Amino acid sequence: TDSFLLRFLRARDFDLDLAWRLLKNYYKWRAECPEISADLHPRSIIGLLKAGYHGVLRSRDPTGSKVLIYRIAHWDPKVFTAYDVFRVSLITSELIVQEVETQRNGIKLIFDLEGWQFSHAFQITPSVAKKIAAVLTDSFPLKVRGIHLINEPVIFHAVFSMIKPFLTEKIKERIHMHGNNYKQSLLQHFPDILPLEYGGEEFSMEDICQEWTNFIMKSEDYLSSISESIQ
Amino acid sequence: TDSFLLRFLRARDFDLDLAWRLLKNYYKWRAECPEISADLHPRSIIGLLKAGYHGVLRSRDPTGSKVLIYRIAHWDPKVFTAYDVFRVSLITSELIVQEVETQRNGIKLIFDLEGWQFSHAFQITPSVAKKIAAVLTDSFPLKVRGIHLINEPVIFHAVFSMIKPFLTEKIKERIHMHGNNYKQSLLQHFPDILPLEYGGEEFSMEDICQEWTNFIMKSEDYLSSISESIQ
Amino acid sequence: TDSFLLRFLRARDFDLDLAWRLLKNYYKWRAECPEISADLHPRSIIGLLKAGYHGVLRSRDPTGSKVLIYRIAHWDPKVFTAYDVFRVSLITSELIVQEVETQRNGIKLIFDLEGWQFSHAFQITPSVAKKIAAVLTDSFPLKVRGIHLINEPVIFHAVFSMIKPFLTEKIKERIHMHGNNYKQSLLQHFPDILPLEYGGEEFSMEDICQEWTNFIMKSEDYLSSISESIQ
Amino acid sequence: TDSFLLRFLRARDFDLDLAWRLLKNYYKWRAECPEISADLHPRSIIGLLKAGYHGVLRSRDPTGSKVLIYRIAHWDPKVFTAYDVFRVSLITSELIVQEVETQRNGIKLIFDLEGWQFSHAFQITPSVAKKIAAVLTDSFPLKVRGIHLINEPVIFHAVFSMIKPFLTEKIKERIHMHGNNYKQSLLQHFPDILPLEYGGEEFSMEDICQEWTNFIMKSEDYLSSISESIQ
Ligand SMILES: [Cl-]
Ligand SMILES: [Cl-]
Ligand SMILES: [Cl-]
Ligand SMILES: [Cl-]
Ligand SMILES: [Cl-]
Ligand SMILES: [Cl-]
Ligand SMILES: [Cl-]
Ligand SMILES: [Cl-]
Repeated sequence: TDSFLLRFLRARDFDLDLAWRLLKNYYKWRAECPEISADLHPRSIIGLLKAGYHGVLRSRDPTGSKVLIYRIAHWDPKVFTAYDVFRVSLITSELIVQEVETQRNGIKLIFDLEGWQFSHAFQITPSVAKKIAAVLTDSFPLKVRGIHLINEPVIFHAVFSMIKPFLTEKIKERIHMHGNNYKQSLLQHFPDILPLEYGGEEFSMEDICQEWTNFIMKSEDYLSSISESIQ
Repeated sequence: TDSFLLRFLRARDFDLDLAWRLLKNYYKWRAECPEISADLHPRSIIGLLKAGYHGVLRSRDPTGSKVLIYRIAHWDPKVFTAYDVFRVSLITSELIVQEVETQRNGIKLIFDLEGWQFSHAFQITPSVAKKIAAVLTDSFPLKVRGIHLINEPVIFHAVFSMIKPFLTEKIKERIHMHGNNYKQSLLQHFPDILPLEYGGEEFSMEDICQEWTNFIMKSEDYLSSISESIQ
Repeated sequence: TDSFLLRFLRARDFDLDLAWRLLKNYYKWRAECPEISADLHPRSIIGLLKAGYHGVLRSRDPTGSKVLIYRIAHWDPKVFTAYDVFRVSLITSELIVQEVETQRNGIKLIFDLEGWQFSHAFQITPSVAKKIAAVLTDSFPLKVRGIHLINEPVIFHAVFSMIKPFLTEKIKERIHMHGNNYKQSLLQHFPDILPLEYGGEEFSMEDICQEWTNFIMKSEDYLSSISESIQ
Repeated sequence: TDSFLLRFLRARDFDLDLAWRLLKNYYKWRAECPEISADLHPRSIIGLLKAGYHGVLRSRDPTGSKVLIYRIAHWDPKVFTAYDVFRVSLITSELIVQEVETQRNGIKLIFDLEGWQFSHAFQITPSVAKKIAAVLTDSFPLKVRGIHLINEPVIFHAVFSMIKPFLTEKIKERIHMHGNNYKQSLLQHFPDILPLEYGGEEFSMEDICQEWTNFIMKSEDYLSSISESIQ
């Protein structure tokens, strides 16, 4: 059985110095005021999962990366805060990091920003923005190998401009903005695995979201134990 | 009743150091040779108001910013100087800064540059250009949250290139150039509130200009007292 | 009519440098993370007032100081947080600072710590503790001329030890601990003005608390305007 | 299942640097000449346990701290050395550190120094004294939240004066000396949980000692494995 350290080693190519620094930040990144709680039980965000906000593709990309999909239109900012939504990503991340192949080949993100509103942007404070940059760079044992933004409205770059200065050069050149005509370019990066809504052949986003919702609910006891092991 | 200092505090998030520096510049920015007078009575620029050069939307943008509209085609450079036109903005600014919600949520500018001529550019000397940059950055207690240029002719960037080096990074990334196809992108930033000429639903620019002209004329006694309180 | 600056000048013996620094801290002390809101309306803490937690003596001490009394036993930590309780002191402070004689002769505090529990101490985090020290020293335009602790249980000094290192030498030598046998020594500091419960002759704490509760409720519109003038 | 590192992280509020330094000292503190062995089997100190020298309260204090009681009168210095007695505390400590709530809320100590003799003091050499200070400060993953000395004879401070210079400021202000009249003040710190001998209501020290003796004997195999894992 793997140590807790092994996922941090694999995240930094078995460089013990870098893995150690990542481990340090992993334990303190939440503590940055205002803090986000260590609670990882799905009960407070099950509405988000049911709304079809988020899902994970069952198949990997050509490099073996786990592929995550987020749909901002299914996040109601009146009901769920940025911290609720961030907690969903933390829950997903703690689950997929258990896979060794994900530890080795990292992850890729697809953000459908269609329906992004100013109400969404209101949630993204400078404190939240730098927390976003933290988990994307050096505060969580997952290698972000690519970030793909699709259907981005012009009003979004104000939010991105808040996040950008806290991003490393490595992650910045891994961010792709495809616009409303995303299908061809997105298909190039992710052949055979995309859902129907994004140019895929077989599965729909609804099934993908429901499947991941079930997996999260099913893993609620592991999530509770992880929450216990970081406080 | 608010002190005179409160609008400067709100302009700099109640940082007394920064508010103090802003207050210092507010009193000396006009004095930069060649100086612009402290006269704020509308009698010398009523022709500009009647020509429909400028107006303020009655409703705020999604973030609560006051929205100002300028139309360069309605400025006759043969009749009014750059100082006359600048005085119009000063008059408007001293009026809208009285609103606490504007003090908190700042302003956004829409410049219809359709009909911009070389005769307009002739008025924009280096001295005028840096005065423009001064009030936009750190010489007036109003937070410029966005500048939107529409219908910009290619000959305009020479003027913008004069202004740019005196602009901070903050204000530079808040400037948007939409070109002649501005409607969709402008509507994204300003839903429900734009006039008919710019994709809106109800009000026309003429009514908006006339309404603001009336408010300025109505406020002529307050404007005189402000002019007295800065000299 | 006095400026807003005058209360800060009187707080620092008309030293403009010191008054200015106090004014700076007055605007930023709440902002220290985690922040306490600027809300000063009594609606959220009326239960505390009705419980008889706090009251102000109608007569001043021999040096002209306003005298405040707090009773920790009437604070239910299950119902009200430390921030609720702190807000009560802020509300009282913004009201009594309006009196010029209080601006000149400062205030004195009497804390009846009888009934202090660990549940009370649980509310006093390091962040709260340093906020306490801030308003007591150089973040509010009121001169704390004396702090009198009575009926202090032995378990309280742990809390005081949290506050002490953030206290100046001036305020530390103005703190008095009288124990359970407080009457004689307390009477020396405050002749003729104490309530019946603390060795006084005429008024009871209940009447004093009810009288101050009424004054706070009566001043709810001024409190709202103050809250507006600091945000 | 928790790593071995987790108890050190919880001991230093998940500060990886501080937890690492604590882990370093945990492995080397015994090695300080003259060394104390890593033997943790109760067979060599069962006489001490049977003599009623030491026991652990079944209920926690109001802050969730585990409460330990030592009775110096039940230590015969002719039969057991300081190293034997120290080993008893090590055995107890390695057992109670397994509880997560103890890892989070630390421990508190009650030392009944009634019957302290010069024969006891003879055992406390400078080397022993600094070993005492080591485990109390930064050499064992248990947070000492309070040390309560009761019935201390005047001849004891000579011993305490040997220990004091090696103690941090944090632990020094957590040491309480109650004297022979300890009951009221001790009851304040530890309501509802004290034994009959110290003002409690239900349980006697004899039962408490016997209960902890049984738990130690019952845990003899875990104690052997721990001894194996540090050499
Ligand atoms: Cl939270
Ligand atoms: Cl845009
Ligand atoms: Cl002029
Ligand atoms: Cl060109
Ligand atoms: Cl609050
Ligand atoms: Cl005590
Ligand atoms: Cl030995
Ligand atoms: Cl003596």
